[PDB]
Amino acid sequence: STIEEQAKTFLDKFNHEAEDLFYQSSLASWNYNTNITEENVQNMNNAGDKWSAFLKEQSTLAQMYPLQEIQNLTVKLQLQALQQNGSSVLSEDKSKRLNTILNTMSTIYSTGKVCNPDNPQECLLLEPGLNEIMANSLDYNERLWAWESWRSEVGKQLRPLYEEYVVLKNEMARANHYEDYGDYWRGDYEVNGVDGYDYSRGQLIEDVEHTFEEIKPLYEHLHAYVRAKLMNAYPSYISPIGCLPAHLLGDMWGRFWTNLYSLTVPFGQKPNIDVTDAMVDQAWDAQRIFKEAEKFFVSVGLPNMTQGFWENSMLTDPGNVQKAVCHPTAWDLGKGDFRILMCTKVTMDDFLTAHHEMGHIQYDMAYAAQPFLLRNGANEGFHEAVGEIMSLSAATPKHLKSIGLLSPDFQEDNETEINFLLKQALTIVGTLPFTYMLEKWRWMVFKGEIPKDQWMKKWWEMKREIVGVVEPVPHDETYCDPASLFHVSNDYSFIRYYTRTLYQFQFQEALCQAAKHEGPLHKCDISNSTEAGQKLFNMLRLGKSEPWTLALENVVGAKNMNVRPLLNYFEPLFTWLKDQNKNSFVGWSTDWSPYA
Amino acid sequence: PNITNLCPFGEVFNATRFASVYAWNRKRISNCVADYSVLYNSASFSTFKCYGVSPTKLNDLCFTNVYADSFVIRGDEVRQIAPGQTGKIADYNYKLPDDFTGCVIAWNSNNLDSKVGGNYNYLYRLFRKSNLKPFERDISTEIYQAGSTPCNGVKGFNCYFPLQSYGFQPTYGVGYQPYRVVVLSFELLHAPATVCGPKKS
Ligand SMILES: *[C@@H]1O[C@H](CO)[C@@H](O)[C@H](O)[C@H]1NC(C)=O
Ligand SMILES: *[C@@H]1O[C@H](CO)[C@@H](O)[C@H](O)[C@H]1NC(C)=O
Ligand SMILES: *[C@@H]1O[C@H](CO)[C@@H](O)[C@H](O)[C@H]1NC(C)=O
Ligand SMILES: *[C@@H]1O[C@H](CO)[C@@H](O)[C@H](O)[C@H]1NC(C)=O
Ligand SMILES: *[C@@H]1O[C@H](CO)[C@@H](O)[C@H](O)[C@H]1NC(C)=O
Ligand SMILES: *[C@@H]1O[C@H](CO)[C@@H](O)[C@H](O)[C@H]1NC(C)=O
Ligand SMILES: *[C@@H]1O[C@H](CO)[C@@H](O)[C@H](O)[C@H]1NC(C)=O
Repeated sequence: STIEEQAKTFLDKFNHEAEDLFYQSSLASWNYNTNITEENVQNMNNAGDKWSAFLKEQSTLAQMYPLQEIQNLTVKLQLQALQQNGSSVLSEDKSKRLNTILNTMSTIYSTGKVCNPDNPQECLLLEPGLNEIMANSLDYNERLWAWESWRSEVGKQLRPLYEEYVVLKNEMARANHYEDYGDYWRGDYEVNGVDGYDYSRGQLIEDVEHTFEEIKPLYEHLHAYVRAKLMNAYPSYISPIGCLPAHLLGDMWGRFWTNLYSLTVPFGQKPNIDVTDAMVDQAWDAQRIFKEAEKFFVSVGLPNMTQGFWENSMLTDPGNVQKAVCHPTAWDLGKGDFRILMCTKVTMDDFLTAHHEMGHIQYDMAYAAQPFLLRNGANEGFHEAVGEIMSLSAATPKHLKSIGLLSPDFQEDNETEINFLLKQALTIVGTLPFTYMLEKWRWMVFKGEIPKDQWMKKWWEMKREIVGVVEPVPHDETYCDPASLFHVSNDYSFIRYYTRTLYQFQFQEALCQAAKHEGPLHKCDISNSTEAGQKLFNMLRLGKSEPWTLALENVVGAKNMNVRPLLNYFEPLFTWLKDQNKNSFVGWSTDWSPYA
Repeated sequence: PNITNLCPFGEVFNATRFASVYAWNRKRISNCVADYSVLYNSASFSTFKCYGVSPTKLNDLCFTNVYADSFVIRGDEVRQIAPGQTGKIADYNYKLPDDFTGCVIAWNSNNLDSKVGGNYNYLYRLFRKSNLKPFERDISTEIYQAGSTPCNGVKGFNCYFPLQSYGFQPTYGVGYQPYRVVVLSFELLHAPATVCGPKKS
């Protein structure tokens, strides 16, 4: 009869066939990941082509239902999600060129192998050949050689490809009634039609700047402390007044600072909280790791794992004969099939990763009642944030004492909390200016604020201004230094990490206030609290049915992303860093004072 | 006295293949001895929900006829096989009356009815113009008309095929695994009641 009922019937013949095709494709991808064989690659490609062709045919059929004659908000949300053209609005020649460009960037990044000139008989790939050198070497010119040679090869291959990529993506985005591709990426957070809870694409950049302006003093103090410690490690290269040299940050790009924890530890004399030896002494299998994680999730009141989870997951490396991807990934295959693919070792990192991926699994299980096209996070930040809050809670010494992995007579003084908070700041706070600077640079590239001949002069200017990191030697426009990273070279949004980081501590304050924890925020554990799990599950059950602003109202009582919980989390460390930076100089100079 | 001629419950419960829920099999059981304690004391059934009668007095009472309806549904759809429920199965596939006397017995059959490639031999009517009357069977395969335009027999725009398949696989969740459902309907009519329980000696 009416258009709305027609759309509802169309959405049911979508949902019911879609769930089954997405299942077939996801199972083919799983069989490829647990069994790397060429026929499994072909089966994966066939299933993916069927899935993409089915999405093309349903997008072609969904647009024939006009949006303004539908009043139900959920139906309008699913129809808005389905009616996006994507790349289909672009011509077939340009679509084929764009797909070819994306594939060849994937091959250049994946198969990029670089070694020293005049010694070409063997070479090292990025993982793990260059990662170990960047994370463990203490030699200035070796790290400088590796950094400059990898940005020389990768940037000089990828610069014309990225110049074609920006033009094609801008053409597709303006063909889709967006201002640029940056507006297309910012449209994930766009909420329209809800009174009070509306969020605009232009409000995202303003909110990101507003939060980062409050991030900036903590990062300035942390940067001053890291500068002083790296001056101790490398005596003459680092200046007291200038920025940090780029190749000394412990990783390839500066994404994380967590490999500088050995050099920048406050109290080396005090012990660590390493629990690896304790699990080795008690012979903890990976099955016991996942059962303890399941015990954590049943303690907070969330549902426990299905029988099919324990039957169908691969929690151990299969062997020499069978090859599998080692990266930990949680799979929501559809139809109540939930699996974790992790090559779990007996380490603290794998235990925390098990908590993180089982948090992903819990988030996927919670919105299983929703319709298929609404089975996602409310935004891209929540899905990672609900795993990172489990990573926060599991890392606490109270959780380790509760499960028996730590001695009950372990002395928790202030020095161990300071160095633990510094490790968490090097992991968490240090990625924030890099993430914000990268997304702002990509937004200015897509918007056309930066011409192609001026990409790098602005980029290093941004890095000195925001990240406080100086280039070792100047780079001309033959280099493509951003696209050496995985996410930018393979067409991925990057603001999800910034939003994840802020949502992580907002959720942490909300659940710790729910759990009536009476101490510091970093000493808080959300186990044994049914009400904290209920407050979590109220947002978890919604999925993508409700706006992310309304979900954030459901958890923390605020209509917008907030920066104050992060600053409250690092407040002991903030006072300690302000005490330690009395003699030294907080802040940096954008001039070439250390080295150029 | 000495009792023989047991009711054929082996051809309902232990059938090698079950029907689809749109074309559910109905077997009329008459003039034999129905031993219900064999079913109640079995550990193989997950649901044995009886409506309108209790299982303890089934072995005492006597009925005119027994209707055994057999089909396969999902795990999450077993709750819809009840009086007064609402869903795809209740509205469009199999409708139970509110004044229903009988028992709904369901058990998991992931071992038999699921294959690794996907078992697509089971269907469920997804669309019908009106809800079913109680104990009605619809096996029509006519294209559902959701719009004003005539379908003319072609599955084009707004004209969808009614029957949609279930894709049973053995790696599915417990809410999606196949469940074999047998519904027994007990009625008393003015004819002499002949399906009585066994009498102890
Ligand atoms: C992996 O693939 C090989 C291909 O020869 C096959 O023999 C083997 O059974 C597969 N193993 C699993 C666990 O799928
Ligand atoms: C929107 O549609 C869903 C079913 O698709 C229904 O359950 C819900 O009540 C509807 N909402 C409104 C406000 O009509
Ligand atoms: C998708 O592309 C078609 C054909 O160019 C166009 O008619 C339709 O309006 C587009 N969808 C949106 C949401 O703009
Ligand atoms: C999940 O918990 C319920 C109740 O505590 C229990 O009966 C069930 O066996 C658990 N699931 C698994 C897979 O052990
Ligand atoms: C830790 O506590 C002791 C005991 O009062 C105190 O002397 C010391 O200054 C504290 N250190 C920090 C960094 O708070
Ligand atoms: C959580 O509950 C269990 C069960 O009583 C208990 O053993 C454990 O110690 C509790 N956790 C904490 C931190 O007290
Ligand atoms: C049906 O099959 C089960 C298991 O195979 C068996 O125990 C039972 O005796 C059979 N017959 C009836 C009437 O349940």
